[PDB]
Amino acid sequence: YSSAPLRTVKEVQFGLFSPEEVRAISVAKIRFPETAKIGGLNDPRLGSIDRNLKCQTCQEGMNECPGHFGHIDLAKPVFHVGFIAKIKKVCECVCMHCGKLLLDEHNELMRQALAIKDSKKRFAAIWTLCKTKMVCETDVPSEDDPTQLVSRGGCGNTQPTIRKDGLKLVGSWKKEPELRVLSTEEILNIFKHISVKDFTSLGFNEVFSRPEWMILTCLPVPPPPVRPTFKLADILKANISLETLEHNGAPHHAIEEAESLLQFHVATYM
Amino acid sequence: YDRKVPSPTGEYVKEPEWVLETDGVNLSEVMTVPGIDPTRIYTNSFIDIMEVLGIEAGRAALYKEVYNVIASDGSYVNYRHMALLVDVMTTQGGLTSVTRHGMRCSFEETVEILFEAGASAELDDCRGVSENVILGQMAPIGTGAFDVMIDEESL
Amino acid sequence: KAIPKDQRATTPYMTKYERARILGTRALQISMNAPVFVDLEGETDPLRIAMKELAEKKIPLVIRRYLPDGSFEDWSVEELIVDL
Amino acid sequence: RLVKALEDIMVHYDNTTRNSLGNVIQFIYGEDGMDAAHIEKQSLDTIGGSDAAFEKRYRVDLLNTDHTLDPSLLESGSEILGDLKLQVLLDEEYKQLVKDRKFLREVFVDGEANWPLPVNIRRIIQNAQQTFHIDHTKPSDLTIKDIVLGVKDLQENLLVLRGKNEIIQNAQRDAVTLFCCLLRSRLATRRVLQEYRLTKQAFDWVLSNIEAQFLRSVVHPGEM
Amino acid sequence: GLRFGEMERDCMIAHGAASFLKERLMEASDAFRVHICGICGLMTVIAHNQFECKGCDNKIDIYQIHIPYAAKLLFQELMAMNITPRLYTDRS
Amino acid sequence: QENERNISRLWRAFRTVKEMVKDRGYFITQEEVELPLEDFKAKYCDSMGRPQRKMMSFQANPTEESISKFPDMGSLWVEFCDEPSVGVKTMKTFVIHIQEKNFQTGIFVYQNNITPSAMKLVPSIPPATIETFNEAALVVNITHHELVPKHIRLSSDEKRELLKRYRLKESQLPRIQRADPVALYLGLKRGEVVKIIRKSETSGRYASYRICM
Ligand SMILES: [Zn+2]
Ligand SMILES: [Zn+2]
Ligand SMILES: [Zn+2]
Repeated sequence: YSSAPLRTVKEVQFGLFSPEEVRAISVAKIRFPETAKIGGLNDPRLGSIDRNLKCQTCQEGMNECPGHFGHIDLAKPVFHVGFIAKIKKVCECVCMHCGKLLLDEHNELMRQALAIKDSKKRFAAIWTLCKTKMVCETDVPSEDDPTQLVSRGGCGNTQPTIRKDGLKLVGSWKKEPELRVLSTEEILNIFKHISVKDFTSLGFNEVFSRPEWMILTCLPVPPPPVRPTFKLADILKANISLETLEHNGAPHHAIEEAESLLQFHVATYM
Repeated sequence: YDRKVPSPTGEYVKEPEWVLETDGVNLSEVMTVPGIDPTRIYTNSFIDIMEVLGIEAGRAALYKEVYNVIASDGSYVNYRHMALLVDVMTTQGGLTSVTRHGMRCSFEETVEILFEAGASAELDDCRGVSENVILGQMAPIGTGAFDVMIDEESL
Repeated sequence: KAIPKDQRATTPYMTKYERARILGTRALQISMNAPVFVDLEGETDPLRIAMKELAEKKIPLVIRRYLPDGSFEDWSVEELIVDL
Repeated sequence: RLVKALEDIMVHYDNTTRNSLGNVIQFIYGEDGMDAAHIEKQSLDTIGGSDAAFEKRYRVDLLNTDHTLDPSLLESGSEILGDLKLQVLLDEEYKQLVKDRKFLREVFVDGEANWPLPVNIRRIIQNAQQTFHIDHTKPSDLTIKDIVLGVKDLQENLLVLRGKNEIIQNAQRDAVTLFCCLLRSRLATRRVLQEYRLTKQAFDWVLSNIEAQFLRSVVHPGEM
Repeated sequence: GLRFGEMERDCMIAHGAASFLKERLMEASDAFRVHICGICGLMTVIAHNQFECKGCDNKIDIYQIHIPYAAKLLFQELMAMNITPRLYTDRS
Repeated sequence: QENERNISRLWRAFRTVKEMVKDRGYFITQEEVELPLEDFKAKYCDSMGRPQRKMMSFQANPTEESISKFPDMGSLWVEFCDEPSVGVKTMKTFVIHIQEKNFQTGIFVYQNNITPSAMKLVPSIPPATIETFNEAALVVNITHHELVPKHIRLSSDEKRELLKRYRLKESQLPRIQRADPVALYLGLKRGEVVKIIRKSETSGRYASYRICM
């Protein structure tokens, strides 16, 4: 018997888990790939294999015990599998150096796009106009004259064309040309710099879905009820050998292989 | 055509009139030719009507069309039913397609729709039958559009 | 988000859905040996009993009607007029 | 496809139809608040015939010995010839009829007179003529005031919306506009006395039955 | 065949028979009883008497909902993929 | 020729504009609207017949029930140029005239075109809005058509009361596009609500509402 008021669900608010909240709600920091004992970490206190007992955590169940969440701290950030296409599209709108939207209220047809009510219809339209923008323009025509220019904030720098190369995103700059994979850490910073206004324009929500959360820095680990496998074990093993490589300051290519090994696992998870 | 029109003494009387029926449409330009009555001009292309006369005209024409299709085979359907359809298709200010195409909630259930739900910060109001089934609850339709609770002042 | 007994603008009539759900809710309780509130002059069927109770205005339930914007009006079954 | 587009539309306790986001689709269901299962083809009389026909049918002119009410149609029929104060009431009623006829002629531009409406006044009346064994060969004991005031009051009671503000009150006036045309055309004084021959008792029962059938015809919140 | 598919669902909606709709379309999956935070709205509640979120930092704004076990699973599956399915007993 | 089928098209358009301006709440007299082809043929005559537009132009003042309800608003300059295609130069003389009169609306009625390059002098002097019309889509008054019900612009007061009593958020009203022929005719701005009063086969009179998107 439970003390709590009984209710029905009236609303469901969808959103992305922030890294801070995943940390906020976990019952255990998790990071060694082993299940004697017990029960590294993992699986604490997550918990209750079967029966008795009785957590921790908590105090029932099994069968009463909900199951609880742990977290793994990812040595580097990684793309969320599901959002690469979005992540790419956002990059195609935001200036890739300074974070500013590539077109704004000064542009003829961007005003028409911004007015759109349904936030998927609007994102479509904004992306359509900006994937063309090949510069983060410092100054613009306005009305008026031209002659008279009008200034914005950013910045000058050229934009890349972005290609999907499996799980990596590839850049292409000029106006022969300069190729460069765009690293996760780099996009994570761009996204963090996009304004509340600019990312709302873009269909994100400042409370429930900031675009940076599309980039994972902190995996939620599901409890035994969710996995009554061991993919996490491999995600962990990749995560380990990536930390034990920075700790050894080993060459750029070595860090990168182990980074995309981790990417590979958080991705196929998932 | 025959036209039912009141007479100087009051009763409806048939006044026949010459009408022109065309193949092809240019509403804006024809509407404007001298000798016609532009207050009565009509076309079966409710799209052109909405573009020249506006949605409210667009709406009424859309009604006349759906109506004719049903009437064409002798059958009769109460006004409100087609009125409702026509309002749904018209309510956002343009002509929204119906059949096209086109929560939560839940048949495929393309994880990809939940991903966008997540990134969009989409808020499910939970009025459908289906999200209420997943949640094991009565849907707020008909018999469940209200709560019931114990009275605590009846003798 | 609660609107006083004196400013109710909703119908003073019980709806056909209200009646169905009330009759069904009482029926269930009668069907489970819950005390009854009228002379069953022969009646043994929970729904028929439930109907006798409604008729004679002795169902102590309240209907909470929700307005689209979340506010709500409360009407006792005792209060509502039953003509359908 | 049709089901999918409409599936979430529902009538709410404020008489509006809305979709699941709660967006208004019709401010009142069917533009009249009614359930289609309580609605039936009825004739809007007011609308057809010549003007001569209309005047002969509706006009009561107590101040004219030829277009007054025959003393035989009415107990107060001879106390009433010349009655100025009562003619003022009868001129409100005629003007309201004239207005209605004009108005209906706008809405149904081709003069079609049979339109689905709630409450079958004709039948309520044939019931009354039967229940009360209406002696067609005697004066009624209805006064002019009984009818004119009676009918005005009944309209105040055909409720579809209940809110006490200027806006809902107008919406309500709009909702029963067509029905009230029907009503005033069926319960025109002359028509009541000469054609139907109702007694004060029968008439009082016609009114309250129209009210009851009317409220019984309103759509019920929760209808999908 | 014997079936209750989309089109029968629609008739019962047209009748507004919502209890029947609930009963036919549900399951023996029986009410798993979970606790939800009133501020966030996740099944993050550590429920002796007995309960706090963390948080949120919440101790006095908690509810209790019954949901099909599959639901609870699908919501955790959703959480494990960094999506938050927040459950509210409210309307915005 | 038959530049007299042209005086006609021009005279009918002048008529529409006068009606439009009238239905917006400005003081035009019905006698004005009803200006005979022949009086028009004279008051704006040049001989050999011809136009001429610049003379047509005219100022326009709100009424007293107008500023009863929309007290704010202002006055209006309607202009008929005069040359088939309107470049950047001939737009600025208009754009400046409006300005230096604190006219809160200018309606520019043009014959064939303005350049996509002069259309950018438009949203250019706030709050005063500038609107354009092809004479072509002015030759007939759309609002006079059978299927066009009566749209009444609501005050922001009537709007407040509407939203309050149906207890609605703005986003729940039915919508009307800023460029809907009827919004264009009444000059609707984003956020304004129209009351639409239509005759109805079920209830005789039904009023719905659209908010301008
Ligand atoms: Zn536990
Ligand atoms: Zn930049
Ligand atoms: Zn919480």
